[PDB]
Formats: sequence, structure tokens, C-alpha cells
Amino acid sequence: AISQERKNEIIKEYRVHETDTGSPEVQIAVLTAEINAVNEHLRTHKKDHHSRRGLLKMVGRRRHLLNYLRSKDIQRYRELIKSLGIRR
RNA sequence: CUACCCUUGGUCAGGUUGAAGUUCAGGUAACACUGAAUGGAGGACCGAACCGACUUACGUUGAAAAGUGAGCGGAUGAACU
RNA sequence: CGGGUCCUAAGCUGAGGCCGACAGGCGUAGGCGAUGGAUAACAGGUUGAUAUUCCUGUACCACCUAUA
RNA sequence: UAAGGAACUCGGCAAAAUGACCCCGUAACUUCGGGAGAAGGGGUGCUCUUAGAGCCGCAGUGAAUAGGCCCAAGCGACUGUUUAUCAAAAACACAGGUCUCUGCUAAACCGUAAGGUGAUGUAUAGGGGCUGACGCCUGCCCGGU
RNA sequence: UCCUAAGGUAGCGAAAUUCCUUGUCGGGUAAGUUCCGACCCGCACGAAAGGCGUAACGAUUUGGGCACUGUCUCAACGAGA
RNA sequence: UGAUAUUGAAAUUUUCUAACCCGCACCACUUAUCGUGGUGGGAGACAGUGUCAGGCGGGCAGUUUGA
RNA sequence: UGCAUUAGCUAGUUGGUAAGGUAACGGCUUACCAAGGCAACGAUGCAUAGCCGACCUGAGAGGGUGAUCGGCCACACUGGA
RNA sequence: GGGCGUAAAGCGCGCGUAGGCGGUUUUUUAAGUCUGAUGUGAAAGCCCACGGCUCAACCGUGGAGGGUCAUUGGAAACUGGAAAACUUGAGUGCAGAAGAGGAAAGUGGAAUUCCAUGUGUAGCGGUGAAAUGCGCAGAGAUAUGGAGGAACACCAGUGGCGAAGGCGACUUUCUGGUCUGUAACUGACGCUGAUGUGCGAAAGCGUGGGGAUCAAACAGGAUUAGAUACCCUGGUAGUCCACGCCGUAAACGAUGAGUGCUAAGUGUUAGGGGGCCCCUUAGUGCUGCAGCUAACGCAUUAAGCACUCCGCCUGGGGAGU
RNA sequence: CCGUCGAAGGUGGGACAAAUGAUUGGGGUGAAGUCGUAACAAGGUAGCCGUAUCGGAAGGUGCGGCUGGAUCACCUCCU
RNA sequence: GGAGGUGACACAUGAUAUA
RNA sequence: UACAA
Ligand SMILES: [K+]
Ligand SMILES: [K+]
Ligand SMILES: [K+]
Ligand SMILES: [Mg+2]
Ligand SMILES: [Mg+2]
Ligand SMILES: [Mg+2]
Ligand SMILES: [Mg+2]
Ligand SMILES: [Mg+2]
Ligand SMILES: [Mg+2]
Ligand SMILES: [Mg+2]
Ligand SMILES: [Mg+2]
Ligand SMILES: [Mg+2]
Ligand SMILES: [Mg+2]
Ligand SMILES: [Mg+2]
Ligand SMILES: [Mg+2]
Ligand SMILES: [Mg+2]
Ligand SMILES: [Mg+2]
Ligand SMILES: [Mg+2]
Ligand SMILES: [Mg+2]
Ligand SMILES: [Mg+2]
Ligand SMILES: [Mg+2]
Ligand SMILES: [Mg+2]
Ligand SMILES: [Mg+2]
Ligand SMILES: [Mg+2]
Ligand SMILES: [Mg+2]
Ligand SMILES: [Mg+2]
Ligand SMILES: [Mg+2]
Ligand SMILES: [Mg+2]
Ligand SMILES: [Mg+2]
Ligand SMILES: [Mg+2]
Ligand SMILES: [Mg+2]
Ligand SMILES: [Mg+2]
Ligand SMILES: [Mg+2]
Ligand SMILES: [Mg+2]
Ligand SMILES: [Mg+2]
Ligand SMILES: [Mg+2]
Ligand SMILES: [Mg+2]
Ligand SMILES: [Mg+2]
Ligand SMILES: [Mg+2]
Ligand SMILES: [Mg+2]
Ligand SMILES: [Mg+2]
Ligand SMILES: [Mg+2]
Ligand SMILES: [Mg+2]
Ligand SMILES: [Mg+2]
Ligand SMILES: [Mg+2]
Ligand SMILES: [Mg+2]
Ligand SMILES: [Mg+2]
Ligand SMILES: [Mg+2]
Ligand SMILES: [Mg+2]
Ligand SMILES: [Mg+2]
Ligand SMILES: [Mg+2]
Ligand SMILES: [Mg+2]
Ligand SMILES: [Mg+2]
Ligand SMILES: [Mg+2]
Ligand SMILES: [Mg+2]
Ligand SMILES: [Mg+2]
Ligand SMILES: [Mg+2]
Ligand SMILES: [Mg+2]
Ligand SMILES: [Mg+2]
Ligand SMILES: [Mg+2]
Repeated sequence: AISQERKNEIIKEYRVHETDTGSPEVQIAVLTAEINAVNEHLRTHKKDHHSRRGLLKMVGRRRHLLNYLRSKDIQRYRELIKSLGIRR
């Protein structure tokens, strides 16, 4: 869905420190771009159920990371919520 | 006159109902979906004008060679003129 | 003022033209044809009988002639 | 108009009853729109205070005008149309269905023809036959015509 | 068994079709040749001269009930032409 | 539907063009979706039309359908 | 205690203020204000049932019963004071 | 104090909410847990002891028992609450690799059917045997060309991919997942999953296209005592496409998911490390111990040994009514 | 004496529940009367599952699936 | 040798218990 | 064998 160049752009922007690729903020931001791209694919490929199943897993993984971030530090969580186009 | 049509005009008191859309709100990953408001559709509803003629009474050397009285059907439409 | 001296609709008619025993039928250009388009005046007074028409006051339109 | 209340009659024909506005409340069935004004019930006068307190009559939309309602069955889906002048209907039409003809100077129709309609349209179009919303469906026979 | 091209599927049925006939049974009535629901013995239903149903609609046809009444028992009085 | 006339030219049904036809395009008459001519294109001795013939023909007509 | 083949219930309802009322607190009652309160941890509705010490059974864990004796409640032909 | 491969019993399969459950360590707390104190758990009853009834029933007296009870003082291992660390679980990054995973649009070869043309003549077709059927108006056969729909030989393999249903010509575009290595990173972020929400062979349904082959129904021909069949000749829906619906199958491994542990041998698929072999991951098969099983059998892909969560069963018929 | 609240009663339309109703549907049991012979063997067309359709009936046929299918082949695997 | 994949005319019927 | 037909 997204290139390694676009992924590295997102990692650079949302990392909480240098050499960070595994924080919730980095993962949620990358998952958000991937979810948006597959939604773009599914708008002209409505019958692609198999791809849509993979999108549903990304949405579930993002929601779990968001729940963990919210319960650990709500300040980091609410700043990430506005940065992306995410409600809750 | 009447039937149908052509061209060009005109007319339809007031009430009632509340379609599609839209917006806001919930809701979603994105749609579906839902409520409120808005909106004003319909050979839609009730009912004058108007157009009819279902029932009944009267009239039947008529007021009238087809009518009158009382109700009755349609009444933004395939309307009436 | 309404109509004509303006415009076209349906329709009618139709120089030439096409068709048809005859008589005639159709039709092109064009023409006629309002129920539509265009278009300059109002208020008051007056008679037995007319009135945006007569009369009074105040206008507007088209055309003509002269100064411009 | 006593008492009765459809016993009248082919048939409740005619008449009586209902009726306005405001507020409650409303069934089977349903194509989810409806059915529905379903049904069934409450309130209306006048005066005073700012919803209460009073006043009067037999009666308060005090006159006139203003849906009767319910249950079930046949037919037709529906609005519409018809025998001017004894029939308005279950008849006609209808949206929908199907069959069939028609390649365009189309087929079909009027006309002797010319000229036209079809159509200033072109098979998602035009003419003709039958059926008649919608739902579920539409079996057998091609010997004869 | 005979014959045919083939001998009526689903659904419906005393029906706007049933002659016998007021068929028979049930419901409704005190009493119902009409009505409703069933049966099938369909004189002589039957699938686009469509079959079976169907919410909504009807001055349609048919049966029942409430309200209501001079329709009636059974007529009487009054107003006017 | 056939013959024949309009109706010709070559092969063996095919070909051709020149009669006939075009509710085919452009041009002129001409401010004209008529018409008439001109040029292209299509079609073509077919079609259309005349005469003759056979067939179908309640679409329409005249009649009959006894005592 | 059953039943989800019972999922929505409530509008004095839930809270507040004031007054009234009671032996007493209290929506207990009324007036005004606000829109709360309950529920899948089963609200609500329907059905069933007086509850307990005890009693019967069982190795026990459990299952079954509430006559007699004792505690508590409710009722006194039905309903309202 | 039971089960769910074949006896009744694993939802067809995902995603996921509530809930249940949850890796290592330190500090802290004290709800659960443990341990005393106090109060209370009436009397009668039951049980033990003793006394009175001639005995016994029975009666009486003294004890014991019965709470998930409350209040209060201690303990701190485990469960829970708070705080702080951790990297093994789970994710991310980086480096490789394989794949009929999915959606869309294009290109191609064989064959079937139909159509035309040329040659060419008497049958072709079909069965157990036949007949229906097609054919002298030229079939069938043969050669060439065209139209059209459908499906993709060989490759092809207890091979591969996918949650399952499923996925097989080739090309491009869009896109999902998995595996191996590394140890940058985050630091338990996990597992399961009622309700829910989605996907789901074939048949079937709606609208509209398409229509080669095959083929319910149906017709004819056979067979047969009959033949509403099996066989033959045809043939409609359907089979194909798009968009909706339906939500079911012996949807099967008749075996729910997760995690760990427990002999070996031997094929195969995709990788990695080291010297064709040895080691090692992850799949996919066969054989086979321990163990399990009623037996059959299963056996590191468990039906073994364990913990967590879900679904389901409780004799047969009636009745999945 | 007047008004608000007030049981019972009456009026109305619905909700629910139990009884019964011409006729009607399927089931169980009893007996084997009748018609066939569908399954069990390759049960004489392998059977079963879903679905569709047809038929006196068991059942047939189509499409997909399963082996919980007999007999004989050609291959992978194991011993 | 044993498995797993692959492929490959007609024949109706026979009551109840007790066996 | 006792039955059934
Ligand atoms: K007019
Ligand atoms: K037509
Ligand atoms: K014929
Ligand atoms: Mg007027
Ligand atoms: Mg109307
Ligand atoms: Mg009206
Ligand atoms: Mg009229
Ligand atoms: Mg009148
Ligand atoms: Mg009306
Ligand atoms: Mg003329
Ligand atoms: Mg005058
Ligand atoms: Mg009277
Ligand atoms: Mg009276
Ligand atoms: Mg009365
Ligand atoms: Mg009478
Ligand atoms: Mg009488
Ligand atoms: Mg009347
Ligand atoms: Mg009124
Ligand atoms: Mg009608
Ligand atoms: Mg009408
Ligand atoms: Mg008349
Ligand atoms: Mg009349
Ligand atoms: Mg008709
Ligand atoms: Mg014939
Ligand atoms: Mg008769
Ligand atoms: Mg008929
Ligand atoms: Mg027919
Ligand atoms: Mg017919
Ligand atoms: Mg009809
Ligand atoms: Mg009346
Ligand atoms: Mg008089
Ligand atoms: Mg005649
Ligand atoms: Mg004559
Ligand atoms: Mg005579
Ligand atoms: Mg009781
Ligand atoms: Mg026991
Ligand atoms: Mg057991
Ligand atoms: Mg299990
Ligand atoms: Mg079994
Ligand atoms: Mg089983
Ligand atoms: Mg399973
Ligand atoms: Mg299943
Ligand atoms: Mg004693
Ligand atoms: Mg990579
Ligand atoms: Mg991979
Ligand atoms: Mg899970
Ligand atoms: Mg579930
Ligand atoms: Mg299908
Ligand atoms: Mg066949
Ligand atoms: Mg289809
Ligand atoms: Mg589809
Ligand atoms: Mg199962
Ligand atoms: Mg397991
Ligand atoms: Mg395990
Ligand atoms: Mg083994
Ligand atoms: Mg292995
Ligand atoms: Mg058999
Ligand atoms: Mg068999
Ligand atoms: Mg069959
Ligand atoms: Mg399968």
C-alpha cells in the first residue's frame, strides 16, 4: 500500500526519540497511512474481500495500540489523536 | 350541436397530509444505519367556485322536446374552459 | 380606447411546379390569418339620449417646415 | 308526535342520526405509504382575578352551515372513461406483461396519383394482436387450420 | 380394454359457472330458498378470450350489526302551494 | 407470380454502362427541405409503368338461403 | 423461585426548593423548577410461593418439604374508610 | 465427580465488544487469603453425657454443633490495587525469499457448436440389441474461412496459497497475508470471546445482458408384468457476466482457539548457518515408542501431559416438527 | 350546603390467558390388508449431504460436496 | 507386501411368537 | 409346535 520512502517519512515525523521505530506513536502513524491507502484501494475494488480482511486487522491493531497509549500516558495519546485525523 | 385533434389564451375559496433531497446530532476504518429540524412531492385527502349526473322526490297537454329540490362523484389534473 | 395603414401561430391560399377521364387534388417562393407579440392620455365637468371621443386643465407619439 | 324501534320493504327506499374547532385515544391486515377522521371518549357560554374563583339556563360550535360508523363476501388493482335523452357498471382505458411485424422512400395508415401521417423519429424506435397494478405462477397436444 | 394430436398439472370449486337444488354439514336468527365457512357428486372451473390471491381504492354488487328514526304497528295535528 | 413492351452491350448465372430510377450530395435558377437543369455517387437493363395471364382475396359489393 | 419463545420500564417518575403532614426521616403529599431514575450484574411483565428454626434423604457435597412445636409477617365474607 | 474423531456433543469461517484469564523482578497496600479477640447466631430439635419414667418410646438437665455474620488486633507468600524496573510474549524497524492469496482490465492456443465454400457419395449416429433422430433437396467424412460462448492440455506433485468457502493459460495495474534471518526499537501493548458485525460451495431468487457445451423439467425411442427410472435422440430453466438477495452442505481432519512440555526414523515445500553432507527455522506427508483409547486407532501437524477462554451434549421416536 | 381527592359500578377499544368449533393437517401406536421394492452385498443405477424440480408411493433427475463406496488399473509414500 | 491419489438384456416376492 | 390364510 505504501512505499518504504513514504513509511520512513512517517517514522521520522512521529518518532518519540531518534532511532525509535517501535513506539505506539510510530506504529499508529504508519498503520494510519496503511489503513487510508487500502481504503483508497477498496473504493474502486469494492469486491476485494480478501484485502478488506487485512484492513480490518490493521484497524484492530491500531485500536489496541491506541488503547495501550491512552492507558499509559493520556497526554501523549491526546496529542497523537489530533495529529492524525483520528477520533478516539 | 356533438367526437377527436391543431394553434393560442384563461380559471381552480380554504383546510389537511408530509415523498425525495438537505442540515445538525449520534455512529463507522470507510461506508451502511438511526433521531431531530428543514423541505414541499402526489392522475394525494376534506371541501366552495367550476365540471359532472349516483339516489330520490317533483314534473310527465312541464316553467323545461331531458328540467327542478335535496343529498351525491371529481375538484393541480388522463382537470375545466 | 378596440381593429386597419405593424408582426407572425394553427389553418387557409398559392406565381411557376407535381399529379389526375373531365371536374379537379397537392404544393414552392410568397400571401392571408389573433385567441398571442408590438404600439402615444390622463383627471375633472357636462346632456333627455355620447363621452379616455365633447368641454376644461395638463400631457405624450409620429410626420412636416424654419431657427438651430 | 305517546309506546315501540326496520316488526316496513325486493331492498332501511326516504327520513332520522353524524357533522365545526381543541385535546386525549385508535384494531385486523399491509405493497410499510397506508388502513385513519379507524373506532371510542372528553372541552367549548358569561364575569372577575392572573391556571384559579364565580354567574346563569332544559340546553353554551344555544342560530345557520360542516363525516354516520363497524364486521364480512363477489367483482374490478388504483385516479380516469362510457350508452347527449331509461344502463356509470363487474363494461372501456390504464401502468405492467407477452407475441408479432418493421433496416428506413421502414412496416402500418390516407390518397387514383402527386402529396402526406409514421417522423424532422431509426430496433432502448414505430405499427398491430392478446392480457391487464402487484405477489406466486402460467401444465399437456403441432393430428387439423 | 378402445381411441386419440393429446386426454386437465398447480390452484380453485353448488362458484357472476351447479341442471337436479332450498345439494349436505357447520355458523349467524326464535324462525335464513339469501349470506359466511366447509365437502366435492366440477349437468357444464382451470392457468395471458390468463389461474389463484391480494393492502389500498368504489355514488359497484351482496350478507350482518350499532346508532337512528312516521319505513311500519297506526295514524294524528299544524304551516304553505 | 409469369410473359411481353419500354430494353441495351459482352461472356456463360456473371460482367459492363448508356436508356430507366434515386423522400442521395454539391451548384445555379433563387433570400426556396417544391420543381427544373448541371456535376458526382448509388443502382441498373433490374426496378417502375402499360398490356395480357394464373393465384390469393367477407377487406369490400350484389344477391340467394323452398313449401 | 421459574420463564428472554418476557427487553425495554417509570413522568411523583428521579433530584431540588418551599409549604403541609407524621411518633418519626422521607415524593409521604402538594406547588413550582430541572430531566432525571431503573435494566443484559436481567429491569419490567407473567406465573408460582407466606419466610425461618427446623423436618426427610444423602458418606458428603447436595436434593426435597414447611403438617405438628417455636419466632416473624399477612389476613378475618369482598372492597373502601 | 462426566463428556464432545467414529457412540449425543466443536458454531462453516473471520473480525471484534463486554466479560473471564494473563510473563519476570523490587517497593507498597491490605480487598481476597490466613490467624487471634469480642459480640451475636433464641428456645425446642439433631449428636454426646447424665437423670426420671419397671424397660423403651418419651421426658428433663449439662455440653457440643451450625454464619458466605459483624466489629476489632496481627501476618504478607499467593490473587487483587498503586509505583518502578525488565525483555523472553506480542508488536515495529531493517535484510532476504516463496506463493493457482484477492480485485480490475487486456492478450493468446487447442477443442465443441453453428454458418459459408470446395471435393465427394450413400449412409451417419446410437445401443446389450435397437429404435427415435439427421441424410440423395447432397448428410456424415474431408479442406479452408468466419461467428460466438465457455474452459484453460502439457506443466501438475499426500506440491503451493488462503480464516474458511475456495484459488490453475499468459500480461499489466491495484492490494492482503505468511515464512526466514537480524536484534534498531516499544516495553506485557497478550489469549479467548457471549451479544455483535462480516465472509461464506452449489442450487435458488430479482433486474439486465449473454447463450457455445452440458442439462433439472419436458418430448419422443427403448427396456420392463408395469418403468412416472436407469440407456438412446433432442431439449427449457439453469450452467456464464454485472449488480442485489439468499446464508445453507458429509461447509469433514465428522478433531474450537491459545500456550508450553514429551523417543525415534523417513519423504517433500520455502529459507538460514557450517563443513554433497551436518545443523537449524517454518510448513506438508508416511511409519512408529511412551502415554491415551471401548476398540478402531492417535501419537511433536496428539486423540499424550497440562493451564486459560469460548461453543456444544445428557436415551430413541415425536422433531429440527 | 358547596367543590377537590375517593371504593364499587357503568361505558369503550384493545392486550393477554383457558375452554370449545363443521372441517382440516400431520404424528404415534396396534395389525399386515393392499401396491411396489427405496436402503443394507458393487443391494443389481455406490450411498449419503445441501438445493432445485418431477412423480401413486417408496423415490427419480440436475448442480456442487463427502467417503461414512465395492471391483480392477497407472502413480507418490511406507514397511 | 501394505496404504494414499488417479483412471476404468433381464432376476419381483416370501405372515406371528417361539429357534 | 401353537398359530394365521
Ligand atoms: K385550450
Ligand atoms: K412491439
Ligand atoms: K401446423
Ligand atoms: Mg376570480
Ligand atoms: Mg386528487
Ligand atoms: Mg373533494
Ligand atoms: Mg358525460
Ligand atoms: Mg343538484
Ligand atoms: Mg373520495
Ligand atoms: Mg395549395
Ligand atoms: Mg347611456
Ligand atoms: Mg314516535
Ligand atoms: Mg318518545
Ligand atoms: Mg332504540
Ligand atoms: Mg322484515
Ligand atoms: Mg312483511
Ligand atoms: Mg338513504
Ligand atoms: Mg357546526
Ligand atoms: Mg375500477
Ligand atoms: Mg372512479
Ligand atoms: Mg342514458
Ligand atoms: Mg344514469
Ligand atoms: Mg381483459
Ligand atoms: Mg406437422
Ligand atoms: Mg343445465
Ligand atoms: Mg374461463
Ligand atoms: Mg397456455
Ligand atoms: Mg388462454
Ligand atoms: Mg382478469
Ligand atoms: Mg341510518
Ligand atoms: Mg295552503
Ligand atoms: Mg356480404
Ligand atoms: Mg337489386
Ligand atoms: Mg311455411
Ligand atoms: Mg398462596
Ligand atoms: Mg451420592
Ligand atoms: Mg456419560
Ligand atoms: Mg474439546
Ligand atoms: Mg452416525
Ligand atoms: Mg455423533
Ligand atoms: Mg470446524
Ligand atoms: Mg453446517
Ligand atoms: Mg421412657
Ligand atoms: Mg522484506
Ligand atoms: Mg513470505
Ligand atoms: Mg480472538
Ligand atoms: Mg458468536
Ligand atoms: Mg450459482
Ligand atoms: Mg438425456
Ligand atoms: Mg441468471
Ligand atoms: Mg453474485
Ligand atoms: Mg458438527
Ligand atoms: Mg488444543
Ligand atoms: Mg499442544
Ligand atoms: Mg502412528
Ligand atoms: Mg515437521
Ligand atoms: Mg433396491
Ligand atoms: Mg441402489
Ligand atoms: Mg425424471
Ligand atoms: Mg469441501
